Amino acid sequence: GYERLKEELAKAQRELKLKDEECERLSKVRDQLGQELEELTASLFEEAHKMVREANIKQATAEKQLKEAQGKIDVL
Amino acid sequence: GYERLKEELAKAQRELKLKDEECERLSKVRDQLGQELEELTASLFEEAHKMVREANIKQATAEKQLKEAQGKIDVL
Amino acid sequence: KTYDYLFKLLLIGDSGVGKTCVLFRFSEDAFNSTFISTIGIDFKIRTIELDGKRIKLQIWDTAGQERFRTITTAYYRGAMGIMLVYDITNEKSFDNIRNWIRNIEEHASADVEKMILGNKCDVNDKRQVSKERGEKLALDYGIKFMETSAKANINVENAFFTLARDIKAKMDKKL
Ligand SMILES: Nc1nc2c(ncn2[C@@H]2O[C@H](COP(=O)(O)OP(=O)(O)OP(=O)(O)O)[C@@H](O)[C@H]2O)c(=O)[nH]1
Repeated sequence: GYERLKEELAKAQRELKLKDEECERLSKVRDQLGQELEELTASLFEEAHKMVREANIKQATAEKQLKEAQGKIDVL
Repeated sequence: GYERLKEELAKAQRELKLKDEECERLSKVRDQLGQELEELTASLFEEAHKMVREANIKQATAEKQLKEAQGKIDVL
Repeated sequence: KTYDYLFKLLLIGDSGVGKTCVLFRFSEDAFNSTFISTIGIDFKIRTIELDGKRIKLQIWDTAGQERFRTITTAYYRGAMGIMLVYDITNEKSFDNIRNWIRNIEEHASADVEKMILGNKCDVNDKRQVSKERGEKLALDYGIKFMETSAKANINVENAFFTLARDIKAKMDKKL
């Protein structure tokens, strides 16, 4: 099995190498996609917050108005 | 020679089996990232509304004190 | 125009530990609202200046749920600096810091900058983790350590600026 091992190790040598090259390809797309999905969710998270804050800012100045009057009649 | 061929075939096998299993994973990525992205965006949406909602209820009810707890000052 | 850099950062750790306040204090929010509880992700931006340049920090805060397993890897894999965060009020948090260090080593990149953040240092009377023992963990793993308080507002801004300096100094090395 001298030709059998000299030949088979060339098939296994390429097999392990084949996937090596294939791995980098499969992994490289799995990073490009992740960046894309970072930038997408960075945008959404910023939106959800931005919206929710202005909801709150307003809720703020309505209770801030009522604590202006609520305490003054509460005084006497 | 006929000795050395008993090394490559039982370690490179632990190698190729290890990598084969990797791509199996890295293959299923794109879909998942998308699959998850949908679920996140929905959940983002739904929570966002539930948040902007809660802070609106409390803008009207706090304003109804300027309508139904300021007139009690006009009534008393 | 400006900024003139973008560091992507990650906060990781046990729940309860106050990862999320630690953020909310750095990003300077006036409010409490977050999606960490419910979703398990939240995110914040802050640009700072370091030796004159603008540096945009994108900070992800991850809470492990398996629900979004894939997405949160994407954050690990793409992160430039990650803060490991325990509660000094709680041991297992501290014990786990090793566990996370796994993830970071296993899910994240080979040169990532790393920082153990001992949180709630403010409440000493409920202290279970000695600082001394805190530093030793860090030194063992050759990583920076820092005791913090999201609530007393202790070392949070410094923790970040320190990690940001560490990221930049590394990148400026590849001129
Ligand atoms: N005394 C004290 N309490 C803290 C500190 N940081 C966080 N907490 C409390 O710890 C609890 C959890 O904080 P979170 O930021 O939600 O914890 P997390 O790990 O980031 O995310 P969760 O999974 O929700 O816990 C809250 O009750 C906070 O008030 C701290 O520095 N000192």
